[PDB]
Amino acid sequence: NKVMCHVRRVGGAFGGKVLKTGIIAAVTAFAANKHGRAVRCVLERGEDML
Amino acid sequence: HGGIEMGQGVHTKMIQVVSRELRMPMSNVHLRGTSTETVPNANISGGSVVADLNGLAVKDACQTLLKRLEPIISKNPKGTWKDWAQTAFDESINLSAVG
Amino acid sequence: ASELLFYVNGRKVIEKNVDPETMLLPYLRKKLRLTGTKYGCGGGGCGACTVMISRYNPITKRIRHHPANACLIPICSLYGAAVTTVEGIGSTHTRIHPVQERIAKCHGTQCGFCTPGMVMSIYTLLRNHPEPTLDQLTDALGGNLCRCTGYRPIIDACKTFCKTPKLFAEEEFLPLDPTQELIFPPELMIMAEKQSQRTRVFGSERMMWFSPVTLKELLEFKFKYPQAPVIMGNTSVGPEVKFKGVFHPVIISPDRIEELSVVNHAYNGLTLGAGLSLAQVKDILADVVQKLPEEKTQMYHALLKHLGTLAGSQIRNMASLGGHIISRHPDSDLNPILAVGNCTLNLLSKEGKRQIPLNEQFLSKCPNADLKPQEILVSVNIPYSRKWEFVSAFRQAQRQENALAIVNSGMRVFFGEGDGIIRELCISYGGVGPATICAKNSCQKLIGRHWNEQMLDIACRLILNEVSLLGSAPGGKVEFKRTLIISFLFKFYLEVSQILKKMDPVHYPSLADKYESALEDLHSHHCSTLKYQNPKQHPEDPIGHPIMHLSGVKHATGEAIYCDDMPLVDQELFLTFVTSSRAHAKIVSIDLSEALSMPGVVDIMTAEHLSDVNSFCKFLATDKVFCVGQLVCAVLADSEVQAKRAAKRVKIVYQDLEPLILTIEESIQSFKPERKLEYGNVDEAFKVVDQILEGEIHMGGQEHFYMETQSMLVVPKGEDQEMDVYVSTQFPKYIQDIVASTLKLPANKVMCHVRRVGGAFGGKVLKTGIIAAVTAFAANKHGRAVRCVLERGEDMLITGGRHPYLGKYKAGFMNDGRILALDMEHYSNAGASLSLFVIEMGLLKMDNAYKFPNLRCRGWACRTNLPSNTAFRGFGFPQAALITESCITEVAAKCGLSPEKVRIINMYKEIDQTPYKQEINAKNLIQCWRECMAMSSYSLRKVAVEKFNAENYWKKKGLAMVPLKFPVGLGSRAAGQAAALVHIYLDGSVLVTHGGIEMGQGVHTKMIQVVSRELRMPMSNVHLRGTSTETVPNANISGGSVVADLNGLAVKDACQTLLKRLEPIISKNPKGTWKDWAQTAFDESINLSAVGYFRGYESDMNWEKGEGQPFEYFVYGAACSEVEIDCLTGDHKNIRTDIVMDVGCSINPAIDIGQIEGAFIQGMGLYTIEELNYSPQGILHTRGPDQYKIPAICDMPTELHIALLPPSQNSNTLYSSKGLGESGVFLGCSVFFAIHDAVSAARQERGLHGPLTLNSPLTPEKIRMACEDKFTKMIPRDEPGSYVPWNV
Amino acid sequence: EAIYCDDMPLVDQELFLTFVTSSRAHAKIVSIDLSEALSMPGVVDIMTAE
Ligand SMILES: Cc1cc2nc3c(=O)[nH]c(=O)nc-3n(C[C@H](O)[C@H](O)[C@H](O)COP(=O)(O)OP(=O)(O)OC[C@H]3O[C@@H](n4cnc5c(N)ncnc54)[C@H](O)[C@@H]3O)c2cc1C
Ligand SMILES: Nc1nc2c(c(=O)[nH]1)N[C@H]1C(S)=C(S)[C@@H](COP(=O)(O)O)O[C@H]1N2
Ligand SMILES: Nc1nc2c(c(=O)[nH]1)N[C@H]1C(S)=C(S)[C@@H](COP(=O)(O)O)O[C@H]1N2
Ligand code: MOS
Ligand code: MOS
Ligand code: FES
Ligand code: FES
Repeated sequence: NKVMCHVRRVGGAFGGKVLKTGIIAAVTAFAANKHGRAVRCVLERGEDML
Repeated sequence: HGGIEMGQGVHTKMIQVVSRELRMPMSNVHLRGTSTETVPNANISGGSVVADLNGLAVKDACQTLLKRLEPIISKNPKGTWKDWAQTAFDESINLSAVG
Repeated sequence: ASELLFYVNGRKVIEKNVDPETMLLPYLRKKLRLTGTKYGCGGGGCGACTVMISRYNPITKRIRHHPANACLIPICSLYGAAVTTVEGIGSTHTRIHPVQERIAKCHGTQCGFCTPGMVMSIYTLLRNHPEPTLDQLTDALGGNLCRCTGYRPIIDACKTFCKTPKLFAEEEFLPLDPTQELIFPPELMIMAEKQSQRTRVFGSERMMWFSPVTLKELLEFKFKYPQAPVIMGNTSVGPEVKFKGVFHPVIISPDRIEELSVVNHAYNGLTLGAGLSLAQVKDILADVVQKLPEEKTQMYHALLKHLGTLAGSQIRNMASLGGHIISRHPDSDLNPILAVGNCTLNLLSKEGKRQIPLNEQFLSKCPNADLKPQEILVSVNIPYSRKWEFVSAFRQAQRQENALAIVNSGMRVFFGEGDGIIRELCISYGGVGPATICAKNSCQKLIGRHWNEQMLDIACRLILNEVSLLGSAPGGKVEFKRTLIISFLFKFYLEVSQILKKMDPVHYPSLADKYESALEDLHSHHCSTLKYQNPKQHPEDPIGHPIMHLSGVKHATGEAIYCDDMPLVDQELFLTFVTSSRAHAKIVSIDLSEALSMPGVVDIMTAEHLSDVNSFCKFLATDKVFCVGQLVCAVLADSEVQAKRAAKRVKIVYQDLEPLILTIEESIQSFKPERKLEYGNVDEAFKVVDQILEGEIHMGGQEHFYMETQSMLVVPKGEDQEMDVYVSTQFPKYIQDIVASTLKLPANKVMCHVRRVGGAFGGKVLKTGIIAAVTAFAANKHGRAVRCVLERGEDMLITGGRHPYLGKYKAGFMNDGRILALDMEHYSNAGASLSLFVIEMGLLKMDNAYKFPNLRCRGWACRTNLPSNTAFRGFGFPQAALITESCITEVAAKCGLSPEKVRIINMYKEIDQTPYKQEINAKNLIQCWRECMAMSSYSLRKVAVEKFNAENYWKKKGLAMVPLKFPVGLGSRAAGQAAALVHIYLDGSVLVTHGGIEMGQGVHTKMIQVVSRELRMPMSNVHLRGTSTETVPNANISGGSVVADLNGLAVKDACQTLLKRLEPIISKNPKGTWKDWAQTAFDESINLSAVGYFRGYESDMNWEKGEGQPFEYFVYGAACSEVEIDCLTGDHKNIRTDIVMDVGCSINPAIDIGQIEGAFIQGMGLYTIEELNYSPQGILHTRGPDQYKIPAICDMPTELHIALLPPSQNSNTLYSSKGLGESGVFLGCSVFFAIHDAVSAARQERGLHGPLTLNSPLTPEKIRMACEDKFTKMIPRDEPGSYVPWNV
Repeated sequence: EAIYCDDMPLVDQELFLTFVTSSRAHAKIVSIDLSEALSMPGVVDIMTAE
């Protein structure tokens, strides 16, 4: 009840925006909470494929 | 609803459902997005069934809403949705429904 | 060149090329993102922006901590210092500080907006006095205002720091560890330990700021820039640049120069540094007074007296002595005392040392006695008093402290060894003209005379024409000021003709026995007790338990986000309004050309630019204005500063129109709809009565004075014209409507979101929506988020207040006081626009506790050229019920019976009928009256007050008791409908929301208590985020005393639905967690989301027949109040108040007792000290003694007892609870009628029978002028139409 | 005009997160040196599994 997830749209997914997305969100949210700051994580194509 | 728009047009289909079920133009319906705050415990948007299943849940809410209003609709069949909504409020009929 | 370096909450802050005009409050909030420190009023009055300032003294090796109001601190003054905000002392993500823990857990926060200020005042004092006395703590909070709590719970929190069935566990509060406090930043010690002589320079395009750090340099800068102000505390210069259009290109702001902070104990007296704070002067003189004998400490006593009341703790710690003297404010409390005391000023220039006397010419700013432009005040000499020299100072304001004087004085006499021939005499007054004036000519004529009443009568005459006021004098109150002038003269006569008696008993006469009480004045302690109920119920069920407000700690730590605390959204603009300055005028033209060209300005909208969307069901004035404060233009800019700058350059030319209607009587000269109730047959009843009586009472309005001003942020999404509206409002659905309408959009495109409101009391609805509509129009037009936050001055002008009322009555009664006939007329003042609903509720609730067998009741709303008034906590009842109590106490007078005998025999019986034919069980009305008579010990205290008044001529006491029937219910069933939405997530945790708004009344706390009971889970497992049209649609307004009742029923409804679905799962695994039940429900395809709905209480009123069932239930109560008045000054003191209250079964007695106290104090203010002064042109006065004053700690009754009548079941309402909230406001008039009683006792003894009608608010002016004496007869008076008055 | 996740405006004082990823397919992590990385402009924090 403390954490809400909001999604307007996704620019394609085809199954590849689930487990690994969540890991990155978890790590990102840990940082955000630790420093009391909004944190943004966007991957470049090379990193993304890897 | 719990479904996610990834480009497959799930949101377009749900408004088509709403438009049929409440008998109103698609221009009268709006959707903003998807949120755990509004619809809890939703399954993954996958398995070729996002529209199928969320369509059935949207239809379910619409029908519930139409059942509540049928007394008001029969008593004023040529009235707008604005009139039906207003008299429903004036008669203490709830205009929010989970599907 | 220079860099600004200071600390905030332990962290270093560096600003390079800093703008000198930056004030600390916006800097903290915007640049550092510390939003705990709030804006309340921006003049230093309220204390919402209170912070701690710390400095290391490098010579004395000591760290000094003082409180201050951040709104008035320019950041360039903070160089080398350490600021501490509320966030600095603790948080929920570190450790909470005990001050924060206790103010919250003692229920000392309601809306919470004042909490950070309260916390920082208490923190700062505990840092200086770790083991304090309550006196010191309540003195620290003299500067801190609160509109919700009534101060009692904040006082209780303070007591827990003093080594001297409850609502909180004191024993569980963790102790104040004085050694684990915040360390003063070491770098600032190291900087201080190396006295830089280099003078600091900060520049911008508009302003130069020099901080000289040596005396040499200060005089160097005072020569170059002779006309630059020397800023010390900025509590004189600051407030006048804010709202008197003053501007200084050059500022000089010296650091601690040692010669400016001298404390010399001379042989002849003492010399005090001009840079000492007023707080430090109060301490120096307190010590001197105790260390020296009491005829050399005569001046120092009079200064201490007036420093005790001067402003509050924050301003005293900021304001300097030199600043005070040089400011030369006409209402200055210290200058008239210094004037009379042979005080001299030590001036210093680049050319040399020089000494001038502090006399009338100096206070008049005659350049011969003034400082020359190139010199500065170093120190002032206050000499010791000689033997047979006596000094006295008096003052009268609107309340006892943190309020500017209407009139004050300093007076001195010298006799010189023995015989009572007066050899010197100085009499100085303030508030009686543009400067502090000394009656020197009168004083010359009195030299040689003896001290007795022969000289008083002549002295009074010959001052009353020397120190005269024109009837049109600014400040108003001319006949009151006239009286105070001679009344203070009388008090001085008495006072000093007693030290003479003391010192020389045989040669001087003793005072008359009924006169002594004139000398000692009225100065409090704050005691209270609270009775309520508390076996068969489960220990995990929270219903009935005094649960702390869910945000209570977040209030205390400043982590609660209010609308303006939301972060800056990318590229947001600010909107500010140009408002009408005329009451009824043609708008001939608007020139925007200068405004439009100025820095940052994006757009300026008039009514033309809104075209066909300038109204709803009009926003901006078109071609006429119908009151001052009406919206005219809207200025949109890149920043708030730029917006207000540009707004002040918009030129509007007007042409006044007739008639200019201001009063209710003027407004009675087309067609008004009437409202009427008739019971029995009043025309027949008038034939068979013993007596008939006509009368009337005017009643003033009331500003809402929510501590959070009007605030909103409108954010366009950028898709489909979607708007999100974050606004401090009581009615989101209405915001959604007016914004959507304005944008020509469907309602599904606009969503309104509200987390919390910092108080509202009805004043955050219609006018809020207009501003939101205009704001959203701009946002949409420019594709930008737009923020609109109002300053206090604009807010009071643009928003309305409570409706002022006129009551006329004809009462036919028996000689036993029973009222068989009653004809009644109500008139509300509506302002520019319609208000009829307020008349309707007035008439329905008019009866209050009494059965009028034959009754005609009629009302009319009256449009005037004043701001449009709105609904308020009470909704016509505080006005309507005051009319009927006035009518009672008049009938009581004509029967020779106490009003309380007349009340008790006109009351409803156990079973009885209302004027609108609703049946009532008034059993609890009787009990409330019985218990209040018992609890208060009314009968014994009645003779105590009669006894007192027989022995005291210049001080009277009074006592009164009033009953309460407050009916509750709305017009229709549909108005009472309510909805909620409940989710259970698969971990078992719950999210709930509903249509109700949290304004500080604790509605959200109560809903979680409901959820906790209904789903049988701890409150820690439930969460609520806020209120939104996106989650719960079509919700009604949060008002009518029923927000919790109705949304509670809807929350319960969702919970029960959810529990029904789960009962199969629960029976099959009864010892399972909610996580298990939720998970298996998901696994079995059972839905864990439910809408809850309550249809509304059945309700109706046929206004044609005058009959119906409008009300679902009635809150019953009674209240007793005792006061003592000063008949010479019109001052008063609330001694004691006793309140008994039928609440049914309280869902939360902490919250419900909080609402009783809050409502009571709000009503107390309405009826005594709250007063709005309008000019004959309809301009609101907002400056000097015309300042609007809500109740402070000094107004809270010395004793306060509150009982909750034992419950008795209401199957119809939520857990048999009664929605109080509005109820306690009317109980404030117990104070009104207690004062009314006291005035009558002075009028009976002196022999002035016949018509005594005192109007509300019962101000000190009204009290004094009612206590007629030789001084009231003596004053010179003016012809009605000969002059134009400052007010009325 | 369609807003995707990264199109959302900069929220006040937001930080950015980026990952260091493995360059070996199956290897022991003998050590991680963050001292140079931690000293560089703008860096707020570097989190490892510890
Ligand atoms: C909320 C509030 C409540 C108040 N209540 C009261 C009250 O109850 N009773 C009362 O009597 N007063 C009251 N005041 C007035 C207050 O006492 C004065 O504003 C204050 O004493 C001025 O001191 P300062 O250091 O702030 O002056 P500043 O504003 O710093 O300076 C004001 C003027 O003094 C000049 N000045 C200062 N020091 C020197 C010097 N050494 N040499 C030459 N010129 C100098 C400046 O150039 C400037 O023109 C109140 C003010 C506020 C804001
Ligand atoms: N444009 C677009 N089409 C798409 C996807 C997507 O990410 N983008 N995902 C596919 C996958 S993997 C699934 S499971 C389905 C899910 O949506 P549906 O059940 O409504 O077809 O959409 C398919 N079509
Ligand atoms: N602290 C606080 N208490 C308050 C208010 C407020 O704005 N702040 N408003 C009052 C008014 S005018 C009303 S109508 C009720 C509404 O809430 P309730 O019905 O839950 O009592 O709260 C009252 N108590
Ligand atoms: O079920 Mo699609 O995300 S493989
Ligand atoms: O019903 Mo309260 O907002 S007067
Ligand atoms: S005291 Fe600074 S906000 Fe009112
Ligand atoms: S809680 Fe103090 S102002 Fe509302």
